[PDB]
This record gives sequence, structure tokens and C-alpha cells, in this order.
Amino acid sequence: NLGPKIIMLQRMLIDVFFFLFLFAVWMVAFGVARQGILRQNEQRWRWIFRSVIYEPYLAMFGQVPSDVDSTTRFPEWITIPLVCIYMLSTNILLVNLLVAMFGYTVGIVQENNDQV
Amino acid sequence: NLGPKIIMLQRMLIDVFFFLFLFAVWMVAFGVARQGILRQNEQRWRWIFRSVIYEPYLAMFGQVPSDVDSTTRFPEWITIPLVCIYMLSTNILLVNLLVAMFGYTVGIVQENNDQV
Repeated sequence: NLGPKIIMLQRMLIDVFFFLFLFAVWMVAFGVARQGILRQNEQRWRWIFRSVIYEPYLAMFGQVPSDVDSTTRFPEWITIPLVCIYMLSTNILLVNLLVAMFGYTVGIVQENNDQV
Repeated sequence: NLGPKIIMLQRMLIDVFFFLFLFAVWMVAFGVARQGILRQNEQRWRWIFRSVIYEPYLAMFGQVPSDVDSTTRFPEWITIPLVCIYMLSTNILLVNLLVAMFGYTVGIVQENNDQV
């Protein structure tokens, strides 16, 4: 009963590895944005990054951004599309896409059970 | 209409039972870690465990860890991989894997409806 689980788990890990490329592209794309737009200047790029790097990577999955919207008049008008495309459009899209891949990998592995 | 639901629910419970082994392995693996690394010493192992045992089991599904990152210079450099592999790499992986299994069990049961 437990045999296929580790193999199916393993294929899932490979899928995560492939999905890491997309995730990294998104992470760079929007972290550099947040750093440039949200605040001006920093202790080099590392300080500005590490200031809020925790939020995009884990908070989005964990909790909704509450102070981010408040922290953000052309700048006022242009701020909203930034965040809107940043989180609700792409991140949700990416996470769901990964989830779909997990569902298909488990499906194909469990379908061919008792031979693997 | 409601007949297959309890059977399909029952198969799902069996799947949960099988997945409990993996979950227990992960729970031991990372609870002992958290206890050893996060803080030094305790009122035996039970005190240190029960101190934060609530978080890994339920909070992760419920809410993102906020104070855990803050609580955590070689120790500073080595702390980040610990948590990173601890929650975002494995727990997410395991929970999704369980979810995939639920989807397949319901699918196969509902596919063969009106005979069960």
C-alpha cells in the first residue's frame, strides 16, 4: 500500500524542481519592483530586499498582505495596478498551476499501481 | 444520491490512515529539530515539545509562521535552510500529496456509481 507513495512523492519533487524556474522568474520580477517602488533607497540592494523578502515567498500563501496596500497624484493611480498584477493575477496563477501538476502526477502514478 | 458519499468518505479515511505514517515521520523529524535548534534545554523533552507542538501540526495549515522566523555568525546563516526545508519544501509537498489522493479516491468511487 505504501510503496507507490514514495515514488509518486519523488515524481512530485521533480515537478517542483521544474516549477522552480518559473517561480524564480516571478520572484525576481516582482521583488525588484517592490523594492524600487515601495520605498526609496536602502543599505544597498540586500538591505531593501531582505526588508520584505519574507512576505512574497511565504506570507502570500500564509496570509493576505494587509500593511502593503496601506504603505503604498500619478503615483497613487499607478500603485494599484502594480500590486493587482503582482499578487492576485500571477501568484495565484502560478500556485494553482503547480497544484494542477501535482494532481496529474499522482493520478498517473496511482493509475498504474501494482506494476511500479 | 447520498449512498456513495459515506463509502467514498470511508475510503478517504483509509487513505488518511496510510498517509499518517508519512506525516508522523515528518512530524518527528522536524519537531525534534525545532526543539534542539530553536531553544536550548527544557523541562525534559516533553516541556520543549509541548511548548510549540501546536504550531507544526495545525498552525501551518491555518496560519503562516510569523514569530518563528524572528525568534531564530554561522548559526544565522544555517537557520534559514532549516526553516525553508522544514515548512515550504516538505509540508506543502505532503499536504498536496494527500489532497491528490483524496481527489483520485473520490473520482474512482463516483465513476463506478450506481453499482456500489
